Amino acid sequence: GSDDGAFGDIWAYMSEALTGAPGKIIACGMLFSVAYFGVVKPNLGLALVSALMMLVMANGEKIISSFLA
Amino acid sequence: GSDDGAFGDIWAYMSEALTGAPGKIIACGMLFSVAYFGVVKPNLGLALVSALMMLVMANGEKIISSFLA
Amino acid sequence: GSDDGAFGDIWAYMSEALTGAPGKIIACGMLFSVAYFGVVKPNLGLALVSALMMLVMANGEKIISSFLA
Amino acid sequence: GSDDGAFGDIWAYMSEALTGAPGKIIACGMLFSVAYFGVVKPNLGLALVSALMMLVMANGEKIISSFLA
Amino acid sequence: GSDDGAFGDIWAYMSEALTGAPGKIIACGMLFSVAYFGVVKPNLGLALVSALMMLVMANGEKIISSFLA
Amino acid sequence: GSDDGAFGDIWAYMSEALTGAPGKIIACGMLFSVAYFGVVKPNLGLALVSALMMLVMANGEKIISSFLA
Amino acid sequence: GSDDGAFGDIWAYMSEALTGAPGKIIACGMLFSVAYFGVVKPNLGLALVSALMMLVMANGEKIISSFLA
Amino acid sequence: GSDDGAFGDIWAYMSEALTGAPGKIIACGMLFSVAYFGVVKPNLGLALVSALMMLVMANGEKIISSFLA
Amino acid sequence: GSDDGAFGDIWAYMSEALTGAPGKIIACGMLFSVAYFGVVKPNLGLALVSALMMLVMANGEKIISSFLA
Amino acid sequence: GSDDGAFGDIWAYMSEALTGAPGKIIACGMLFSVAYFGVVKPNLGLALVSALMMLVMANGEKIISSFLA
Amino acid sequence: GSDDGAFGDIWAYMSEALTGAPGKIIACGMLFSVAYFGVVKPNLGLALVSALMMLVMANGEKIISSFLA
Amino acid sequence: GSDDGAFGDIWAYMSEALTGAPGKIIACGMLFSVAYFGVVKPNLGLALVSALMMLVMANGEKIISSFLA
Amino acid sequence: GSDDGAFGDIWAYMSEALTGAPGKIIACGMLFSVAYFGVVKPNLGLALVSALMMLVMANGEKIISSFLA
Amino acid sequence: GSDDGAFGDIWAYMSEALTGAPGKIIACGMLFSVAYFGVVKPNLGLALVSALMMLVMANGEKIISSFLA
Amino acid sequence: GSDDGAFGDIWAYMSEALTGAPGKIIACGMLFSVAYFGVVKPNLGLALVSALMMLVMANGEKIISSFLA
Amino acid sequence: GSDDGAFGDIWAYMSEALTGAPGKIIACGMLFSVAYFGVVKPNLGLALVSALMMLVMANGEKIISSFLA
Amino acid sequence: GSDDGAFGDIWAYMSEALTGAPGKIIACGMLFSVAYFGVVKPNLGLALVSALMMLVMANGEKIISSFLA
Amino acid sequence: GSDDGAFGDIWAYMSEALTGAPGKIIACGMLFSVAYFGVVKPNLGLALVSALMMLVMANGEKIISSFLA
Amino acid sequence: GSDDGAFGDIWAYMSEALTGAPGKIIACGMLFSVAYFGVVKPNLGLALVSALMMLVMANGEKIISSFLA
Amino acid sequence: GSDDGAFGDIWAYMSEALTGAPGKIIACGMLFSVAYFGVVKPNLGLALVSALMMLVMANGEKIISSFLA
Ligand SMILES: CCCCCCCCCCCCCCCC(=O)OC[C@H](COP(=O)(O)OC[C@@H](O)CO)OC(=O)CCCCCCCCCCCCCCC
Ligand SMILES: CCCCCCCCCCCCCCCC(=O)OC[C@H](COP(=O)(O)OC[C@@H](O)CO)OC(=O)CCCCCCCCCCCCCCC
Ligand SMILES: CCCCCCCCCCCCCCCC(=O)OC[C@H](COP(=O)(O)OC[C@@H](O)CO)OC(=O)CCCCCCCCCCCCCCC
Ligand SMILES: CCCCCCCCCCCCCCCC(=O)OC[C@H](COP(=O)(O)OC[C@@H](O)CO)OC(=O)CCCCCCCCCCCCCCC
Ligand SMILES: CCCCCCCCCCCCCCCC(=O)OC[C@H](COP(=O)(O)OC[C@@H](O)CO)OC(=O)CCCCCCCCCCCCCCC
Ligand SMILES: CCCCCCCCCCCCCCCC(=O)OC[C@H](COP(=O)(O)OC[C@@H](O)CO)OC(=O)CCCCCCCCCCCCCCC
Ligand SMILES: CCCCCCCCCCCCCCCC(=O)OC[C@H](COP(=O)(O)OC[C@@H](O)CO)OC(=O)CCCCCCCCCCCCCCC
Ligand SMILES: CCCCCCCCCCCCCCCC(=O)OC[C@H](COP(=O)(O)OC[C@@H](O)CO)OC(=O)CCCCCCCCCCCCCCC
Ligand SMILES: CCCCCCCCCCCCCCCC(=O)OC[C@H](COP(=O)(O)OC[C@@H](O)CO)OC(=O)CCCCCCCCCCCCCCC
Ligand SMILES: CCCCCCCCCCCCCCCC(=O)OC[C@H](COP(=O)(O)OC[C@@H](O)CO)OC(=O)CCCCCCCCCCCCCCC
Ligand SMILES: CCCCCCCCCCCCCCCC(=O)OC[C@H](COP(=O)(O)OC[C@@H](O)CO)OC(=O)CCCCCCCCCCCCCCC
Ligand SMILES: CCCCCCCCCCCCCCCC(=O)OC[C@H](COP(=O)(O)OC[C@@H](O)CO)OC(=O)CCCCCCCCCCCCCCC
Ligand SMILES: CCCCCCCCCCCCCCCC(=O)OC[C@H](COP(=O)(O)OC[C@@H](O)CO)OC(=O)CCCCCCCCCCCCCCC
Repeated sequence: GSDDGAFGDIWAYMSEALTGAPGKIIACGMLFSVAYFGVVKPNLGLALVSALMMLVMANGEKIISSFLA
Repeated sequence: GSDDGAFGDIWAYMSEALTGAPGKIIACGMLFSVAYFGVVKPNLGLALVSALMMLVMANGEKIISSFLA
Repeated sequence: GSDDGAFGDIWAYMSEALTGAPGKIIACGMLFSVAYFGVVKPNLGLALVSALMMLVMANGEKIISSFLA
Repeated sequence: GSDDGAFGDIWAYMSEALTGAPGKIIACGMLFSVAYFGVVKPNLGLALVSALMMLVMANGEKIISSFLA
Repeated sequence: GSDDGAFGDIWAYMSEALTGAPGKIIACGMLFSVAYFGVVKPNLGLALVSALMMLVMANGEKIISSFLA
Repeated sequence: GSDDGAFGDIWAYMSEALTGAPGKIIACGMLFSVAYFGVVKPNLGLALVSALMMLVMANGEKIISSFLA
Repeated sequence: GSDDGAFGDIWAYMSEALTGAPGKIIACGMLFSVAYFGVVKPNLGLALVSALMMLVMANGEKIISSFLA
Repeated sequence: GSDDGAFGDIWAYMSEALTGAPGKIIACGMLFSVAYFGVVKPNLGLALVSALMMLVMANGEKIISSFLA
Repeated sequence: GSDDGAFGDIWAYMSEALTGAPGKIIACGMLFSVAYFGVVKPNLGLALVSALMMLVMANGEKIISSFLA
Repeated sequence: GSDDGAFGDIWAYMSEALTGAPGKIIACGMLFSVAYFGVVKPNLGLALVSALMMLVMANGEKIISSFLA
Repeated sequence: GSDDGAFGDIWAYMSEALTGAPGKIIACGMLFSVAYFGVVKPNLGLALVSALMMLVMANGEKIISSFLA
Repeated sequence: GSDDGAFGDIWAYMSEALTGAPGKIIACGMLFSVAYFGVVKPNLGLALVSALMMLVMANGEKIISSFLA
Repeated sequence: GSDDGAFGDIWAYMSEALTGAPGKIIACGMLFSVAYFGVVKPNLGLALVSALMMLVMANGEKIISSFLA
Repeated sequence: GSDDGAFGDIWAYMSEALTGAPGKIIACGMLFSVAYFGVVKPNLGLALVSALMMLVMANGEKIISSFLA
Repeated sequence: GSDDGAFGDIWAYMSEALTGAPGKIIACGMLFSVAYFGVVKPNLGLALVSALMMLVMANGEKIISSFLA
Repeated sequence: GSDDGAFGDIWAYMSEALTGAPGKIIACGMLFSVAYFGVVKPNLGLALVSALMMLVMANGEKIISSFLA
Repeated sequence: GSDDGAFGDIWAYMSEALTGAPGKIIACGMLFSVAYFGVVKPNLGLALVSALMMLVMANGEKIISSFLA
Repeated sequence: GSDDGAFGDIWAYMSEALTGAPGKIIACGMLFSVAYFGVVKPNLGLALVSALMMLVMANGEKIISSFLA
Repeated sequence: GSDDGAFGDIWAYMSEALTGAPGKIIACGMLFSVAYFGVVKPNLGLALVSALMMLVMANGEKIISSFLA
Repeated sequence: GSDDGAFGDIWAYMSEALTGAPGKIIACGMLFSVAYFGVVKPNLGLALVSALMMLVMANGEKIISSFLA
């Protein structure tokens, strides 16, 4: 596909925000949820799953660009 | 079918935008939704389904052209 | 029925446009809707239903000609 | 009733046009409407109802002739 | 009443035309309207009502003769 | 009530058509709807309700004659 | 009130037709509507309401005579 | 009831299409839905219910003919 | 039933696609789901159920043809 | 069945991804889960079951192709 | 209240039909629903509730007469 | 207020009919609706609400007379 | 304002009829409507609103006299 | 109550069908469900409950007749 | 009860399929489940319970016929 | 509060029916539910809770009168 | 409380049925459940609890009458 | 605010009826609902919530007067 | 703005009635609605929202005067 | 209690089946379980407990009749 056009700026902002401030805010919310739900039932596997989801988010732009040429 | 005509330009723009900037914006929205809904209930299967839907989108033009000759 | 007459050209244009540029535009809109509504609730069954509807559209001329002789 | 008279030609043209070019144009419009309204809410039952209405149209001449002798 | 007189021929022509060519033309117009209005909102009940009205038309002469002796 | 009169033929045709060709067409439409809506949500209770409604239709003439003497 | 007079015959015909051929035709139309609208949404309560309305029609003459002495 | 009349052809086409091409298309859609919904939650009971509904469809003509004489 | 008609091509495409590319895609999705849900709770019985459902899909055309003659 | 068609590319990508990068990611997640759940309750049988599931995944394409011709 | 009047016959028919043929039909429908919904989830408590509702129906006339003098 | 006047007879008839034949007919319709809607979803609370509404109807004359002196 | 004059008698009759026979007839109609609409959807809140409206009607003369001196 | 009337035939058919072909079909569906749900979790108590429900169905006519005189 | 009627063929097919191919498929699924769940926890009592359930299935037709005359 | 007024009779009937026939019917339904749900899972604590709820019902009038003066 | 009224017959039937045929049926179901669940895990304490629950049922009328005066 | 005026009587009646006969009727309905919904699922917490709501109702006049001076 | 003028008296009356008798009547209606809708679904949050709305009403004059100088 | 009524036949069948064929089947299942569980851990006390439970079953009718008069 083409990264430019009328919607090039919107796509660019979304791609940078995936690993930018909004993505970091979502990751921090994930860490907060993992810590909070571990008060009654301590489960560190959710931390591993959250780290995997951050890894997926960091590669979201590459995945989208590879699927949508 | 015929790709040209009075509506040839509209169809061409839609076909390029399917894998272009609007399609990439929709894919980024999918990734954002997957990350956000994983804050409380981490589910990486939704990431696989989203990747499958991006794969479907990348082949949307071929599917439409094959069905509608 | 008879394919010719005073309205033969209008019917011919409609039949070609069913699988032509307007039909392809409608199919692309279907794919866009499937991708967009899958952002919050990923549902790939709607993709199958859309493909079935494109298959119905590709056979619309034959169906109309068979019903209306 | 009698198929001939001063209005025999008008009735003949209407009867042939029911399954002719105008009837086929209306059927194609039905298919276009079914495809278009299925973009947001895919509903293939409307396709079945449209096919039933084409079947009714194909038998319109027989029905009218049977009711009006 | 009496079927003959100065207006016997006019009444005779009207009675035959009720189920004749003009009545059949009106019935065909009813079928065309049912098909056309079903493009956007498919409603096969209007077909049943139209068939009932053709049935009423086929019995119009008997009804008029029974009411007006 | 009286089954004859100016409207005796219309009532007779309606009574025979209740269990005749139009009634059978409506019953077949009921079966088609039951089969179609069972694609996504299989529900065989609707088949029982449809059979009950066909049973009601088969007794419609008797019910109308008993209520309207 | 008085059942006779200049309009005695019209009132008599209306009273007999309430439970006669026209009333039976209206009841058959009610049954047809109940069957038809039950194709997509099977609802047998409408059958009960229709039977109640036929019961009201069968007692229409008595009600009118009691209210209008 | 009577299988013939003005609507004899429509009823005949509906009866053959119940077990014909449209009925087979609906059955194939049922199988596709059963396979698709079994991706996340494998449930082979829905296959049995679908087979029962195909069995009901195969006997739809007999049921309608028995109920509506 | 009859495999041909106005909807013969749609039924043919559906029957081939049941064991064709779309059916294989659904089967691959089943395998992916079995593998993914086995990360936390390894259950190889779901693999057996998925294989049984693929076996059912491979025989879907025969089942539909036997039920709907 | 046929490996080609409008959905040939999607099926091809799914088949390669079953033993490709996504399949390897799922297998690595299986190994991570086996290691993590063995911290408190060391169970090496889950490792054997995970290896069996990887063996099933490696043969998923052959199984799907054999079941769906 | 008074059981007679212009609406005495309608009320009488309704009161007898509460425990008559229509009431028995509704009770049989209740039993059919209890049996059908017990295929997947056998629940005999619904049978007890249905029997209680039949008991309420059998006393409906007395309740209505006591409340409405 | 005053119970007499030009509209004294109409008000008297309405007051007696509230607990008379029309009120009893409405109560019987309430019982029929409660029984019918309990076929699929047995709910005896609606019976209690209906009994409360009959109790309200039995006291309607007193309430109206107290509010409107 | 002044209660007397050329229109003093009309205003007096209207004021007495607000809580007199016509007002009571309207209140009875309100109760009948509440009972009737509660057959299918039992809603006793409408009874409370109707009682409030009767309370408003009982104070209509005082309100009108206070606003219009 | 009375077994005859306008709805006598419908009630008769329902009563015979309770223990007739439809009742036997529902019982066979119960047995099929008991066998199917016993594949993973063998529970023969559901067979006893199903037999009890068939016993209830066999006595449904007597129960309805006793409750509704 | 009566084995014939409009639903005689459906009941006949269900009765033969109880001990026919679908019943044998369910029994084979039972044996597969018994073998599979015995990999980790060998329990041959489940085999006895499965054999008892096959014995119940073989007598399902007799039980249903005895309960529902 | 005041026990009298336009709604004094309705409140009186409700207060007596709380410990009267309807309250006793609800208590008997509670006992029936306790007995029925104890067939599979015998739990006599529900009997104690039901007795406590009957005790609450017996004191409902006093509680309502104390709260609402 | 009062044992009579509009709901006196319903309460009477419920009270007799508590220790009558339905109560005995529930007790027999309790004994059947005790015997069945004792096949794998023989527990005669459940028999004692069931006997206690039958004793509670036999005194249900007295308990309800004492609590609800 | 001011308690008097054109609407002083309506407000006075509403304030007394909040803790008067209508308020007591609503409280009795609350108790009836608590008792009825406790037949299947005994929950005495709803009784506490209902008592709290009666306490709120008893203080409704004071709350309204304090908020609206 | 200016509080005086031709419409000064109307505005003054509206401002006093906001917290006067009509405002108190509306607040009492709010409390009645909260109590009534809590019969089936007890929800004390609606009481808090109603109290907040009374607080808003008490400050309506100040808000309007501040916005409209 | 009373052994007769609407549920007299169901209770009679249950009472005879307690010591009839179903009771004997349950007893045989008890003996089979005792024999099977004695393969690894021979325990003849379970045989004594099973015999005691058969003795309880043989007296179930007398116990139920004595408790429920
Ligand atoms: C150029 C490409 C080929 C055409 C593709 C599209 C064809 C249009 C059908 C899809 C639109 C569906 C959604 C519409 C959205 C919509 O709301 O439409 C509104 C518009 C008005 O229809 P009705 O009068 O049914 O509507 C009443 C209200 O709904 C008004 O909104 O519908 C139509 O005009 C479409 C039906 C025309 C179909 C009949 C055409 C054949 C008749 C003429 C034959 C020639 C006469 C020659 C005389 C010389
Ligand atoms: C030929 C086969 C036998 C007829 C089968 C079908 C009968 C039609 C009933 C089913 C249609 C239901 C769904 C309709 C769908 C629908 O929307 O219909 C619309 C149409 C208009 O009805 P309304 O005026 O109630 O509608 C107002 C709006 O709803 C307009 O849409 O309804 C009718 O005409 C049906 C009622 C006729 C029933 C009364 C017939 C008896 C009166 C005439 C007696 C003879 C007079 C003789 C004078 C000489
Ligand atoms: C191209 C490949 C071959 C097609 C493969 C897939 C076929 C689709 C079935 C699987 C989808 C299941 C999951 C869907 C997910 C889903 O939620 O679907 C929603 C959509 C709407 O169905 P309903 O109206 O039952 O849904 C009501 C609500 O559930 C809306 O969500 O379902 C369908 O359209 C599928 C049924 C079509 C099956 C009937 C088709 C035959 C009728 C047309 C025959 C031709 C008419 C010709 C007229 C000219
Ligand atoms: C790019 C890498 C290759 C893809 C790898 C992953 C494939 C996805 C399967 C694993 C996900 C399993 C766990 C999901 C977690 C999950 O909860 O999923 C939820 C989502 C919704 O499924 P249902 O509608 O069954 O769910 C209803 C509720 O459960 C909603 O949560 O499931 C799917 O969409 C997966 C099934 C798609 C499988 C069918 C795909 C083939 C149909 C489309 C064929 C093409 C149509 C073309 C039209 C033009
Ligand atoms: C950053 C370090 C490298 C990652 C290390 C850890 C990887 C995580 C595995 C260990 C966690 C095990 C204990 C978890 C504790 C736990 O309870 O987890 C719960 C969570 C939800 O899983 P299920 O849906 O099976 O759970 C249903 C219920 O159990 C919910 O609790 O499990 C997972 O998400 C782990 C499986 C992901 C494994 C599949 C990953 C590959 C799919 C995505 C591939 C990319 C898609 C790209 C799309 C663009
Ligand atoms: C032919 C064989 C004998 C019939 C056997 C089956 C009878 C049907 C009962 C079992 C279905 C249960 C599962 C349904 C599945 C289901 O969801 O049904 C939906 C359908 C609609 O019912 P509701 O309006 O309660 O439903 C509202 C929503 O739930 C819509 O889904 O239910 C009924 O129609 C069944 C109740 C009819 C029972 C009353 C019949 C007596 C009234 C008519 C008497 C004659 C009137 C004559 C007028 C002239
Ligand atoms: C004979 C038995 C005793 C009567 C029992 C029933 C009374 C009717 C109330 C229940 C019907 C409710 C459901 C209706 C269904 C319905 O849709 O009705 C429609 C009809 C029209 O009312 P609206 O003009 O409010 O309706 C506008 C649109 O909704 C049209 O549909 O409503 C009325 O006429 C009922 C109100 C009359 C109530 C006022 C009567 C007192 C005024 C006359 C006093 C005497 C004047 C004497 C002048 C000389
Ligand atoms: C072709 C082979 C012979 C059929 C074998 C299998 C029969 C099916 C029973 C086993 C499935 C059990 C596991 C299902 C898994 C499951 O979840 O099913 C879901 C589906 C929906 O049932 P419900 O409405 O009880 O479900 C509500 C929710 O649970 C939805 O999931 O259940 C049925 O349809 C089965 C009951 C049909 C049994 C009644 C059939 C007789 C009624 C029709 C008689 C003819 C009417 C003719 C009208 C013209
Ligand atoms: C290809 C090789 C041959 C197949 C070998 C394996 C067969 C599967 C049995 C072993 C799995 C046992 C462990 C499963 C692990 C497991 O948890 O399974 C879960 C899955 C769902 O079963 P239920 O609905 O009982 O489960 C409810 C919950 O337990 C969900 O987990 O069980 C089945 O689907 C197996 C039963 C199918 C057996 C009936 C098959 C016959 C019905 C279809 C006949 C054809 C219909 C045709 C319609 C056109
Ligand atoms: C004929 C023999 C004597 C009756 C014996 C059995 C009585 C029924 C109680 C046992 C069933 C328990 C297991 C049910 C299984 C079950 O799930 O039931 C479901 C059904 C619905 O109750 P809910 O609305 O609490 O349920 C909401 C959801 O749980 C729906 O499932 O429960 C009832 O109807 C039983 C409560 C009625 C008890 C109150 C009756 C008194 C009110 C009527 C008084 C007369 C009003 C007259 C108006 C004119
Ligand atoms: C005759 C025996 C004494 C009555 C005993 C039973 C009383 C009813 C309470 C128990 C039913 C609970 C389960 C219901 C099951 C149920 O779903 O009910 C549905 C029905 C509708 O209530 P809602 O509007 O809250 O429901 C909205 C949706 O839930 C609709 O389903 O609820 C009521 O009508 C009960 C509340 C009435 C309580 C307020 C009565 C006082 C207001 C009237 C005062 C007199 C006005 C006089 C004006 C002139
Ligand atoms: C008549 C003899 C004197 C009563 C003796 C027995 C008292 C009951 C306590 C023992 C039962 C324990 C085993 C139960 C077995 C059991 O499973 O119970 C289930 C039932 C439901 O409780 P939960 O909501 O905690 O249960 C949630 C799930 O566990 C449902 O099973 O528990 C209760 O209702 C008992 C608690 C009531 C205790 C609070 C009562 C005081 C509140 C009401 C005060 C009056 C309000 C008046 C409003 C107007
Ligand atoms: C009269 C004796 C003193 C009261 C004692 C009991 C107080 C109630 C608390 C215990 C019940 C706990 C178990 C309940 C069982 C239960 O399931 O309750 C259900 C009910 C609904 O609560 P939710 O909306 O959280 O529930 C949503 C779903 O769970 C519905 O079931 O809970 C409440 O209403 C209790 C919370 C009220 C607590 C807040 C009260 C303060 C707000 C009002 C302040 C005044 C407003 C004035 C406006 C003018």
